[PDB]
Amino acid sequence: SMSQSNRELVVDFLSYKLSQKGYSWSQMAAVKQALREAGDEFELRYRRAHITPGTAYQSFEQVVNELFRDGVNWGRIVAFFSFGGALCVESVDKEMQVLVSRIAAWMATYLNDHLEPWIQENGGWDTFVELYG
Amino acid sequence: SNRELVVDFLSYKLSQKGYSWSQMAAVKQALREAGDEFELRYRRAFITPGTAYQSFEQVVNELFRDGVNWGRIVAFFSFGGALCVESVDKEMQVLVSRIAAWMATYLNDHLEPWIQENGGWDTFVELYGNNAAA
Ligand SMILES: Cc1ccc(CN(C(=O)N[C@@H](CSCc2ccccc2)C(=O)O)C(=O)c2ccc(-c3cccc(-c4ccccc4-c4ccc(Cl)cc4)c3)cc2)cc1
Ligand SMILES: Cc1ccc(CN(C(=O)N[C@@H](CSCc2ccccc2)C(=O)O)C(=O)c2ccc(-c3cccc(-c4ccccc4-c4ccc(Cl)cc4)c3)cc2)cc1
Repeated sequence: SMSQSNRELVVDFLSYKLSQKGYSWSQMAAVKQALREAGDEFELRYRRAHITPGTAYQSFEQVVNELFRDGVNWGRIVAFFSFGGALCVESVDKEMQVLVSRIAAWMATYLNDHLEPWIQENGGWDTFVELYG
Repeated sequence: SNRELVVDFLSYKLSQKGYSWSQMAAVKQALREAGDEFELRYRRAFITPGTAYQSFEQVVNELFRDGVNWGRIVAFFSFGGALCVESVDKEMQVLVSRIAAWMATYLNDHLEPWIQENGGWDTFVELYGNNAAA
C-alpha cells in the first residue's frame, strides 16, 4: 500500500538509470523504453501530424482504420501509440482530462481486437525491441 | 501487458507537456529529473555477492547523518542506481534485484515516517517542479 508505492518508485528509478547505460531492468522495461523512443522519433519526423465527451469508439476506430489501411507494421503501431498520446494531450489542453481514461480504454480495445493477433504472429514485442534498438 | 504499455506511453507523452497521468507518474518523473540533476551537479564528485543489507544500510546511514531532506532522498535513489549500474558493469547482475529490495526496505523503515510528516511525495513534486526555473 504505502510500501508498494516505494517499491514501484525504486523499480522505475533503477529502470531509468539502467536504461541510461544501455542496460534494462526487465524485458517489459525494455519494450516501454523502445516504445517511448520510437514515439519520440516518429513525432520528430512527422511533426505536421477530434475528441469530445460525446465521441464514440467507432469515431476513433474509423480514424485508426485509416492508419492500418494498407496493413499493420511496427512503424504503423508506433504511429497508433503516438496518435493516442496526441489525443490525450489535446484533451488535457482542452481541460477535458476526464477522457484520458476513455482514450486509454479505446487504445487497449483497438490493440486487442485488431493488433495483438499481428503482434503475436510477428514475434511479439520482443521482436520490436530487437528491431528498434 | 498491453494496458501497461498504453499507460506507460500515455504517461510519458503527458509528462513531455508538463501534464501527468497520475500522482505516481508525477513522482516517478520528478525523481528521474532530480536524479539526473543531482548526478550532473555532483559528476566526478563521486559491494560483492555476499554483502548484507546491514552493509548497505550503514553506507546510506552516512548519507542521512545530519538528517533527512528531499535533496538527500534524491541522493539515496541516485546512490542505489549507481550501485545497480556498477553491479551490471562488474557482471554481478544478481545484485540488481537485491539492491532494489534494500532500497525499498530502507525507505519503508527510515524514510516513510519523515516523508509522511513533510507532506508526502506530492510535496516533493510540488517543490522540485517549482525549482525547475529559467
Ligand atoms: C520510430 C519510427 C516509427 C515510424 C516511422 C514512420 N514509418 C516508417 O518509416 N516505416 C517503415 C517501416 S516500419 C519499421 C520500424 C521498425 C521498428 C520501429 C519503427 C519502425 C516504412 O514503411 O518504410 C511508418 O511506418 C509510418 C507510420 C505512420 C505514418 C503516418 C504519419 C502521419 C499520420 C498518419 C495517420 C494516418 C491515418 C490516421 C492517423 C494518423 C496519425 C498518426 C499519428 C498522429 Cl500523432 C496523428 C495522425 C500516419 C507514416 C509513416 C519512422 C520511425
Ligand atoms: C536535485 C538535487 C538534489 C540534491 C542536491 C544537493 N543537495 C541540496 O541541494 N540540498 C539543499 C536542501 S534539499 C534541496 C531539494 C529540494 C527539492 C528537490 C530536490 C532538492 C540545501 O542544502 O540547501 C543535497 O541535499 C545533497 C545531498 C547529497 C549530497 C551528496 C553528494 C555526494 C555524495 C553523497 C553521499 C554521502 C554519503 C554516502 C553516499 C553518498 C552518495 C550519494 C549519491 C551517489 Cl550517486 C553516490 C554516493 C551525498 C550532496 C548534497 C541538488 C539538487
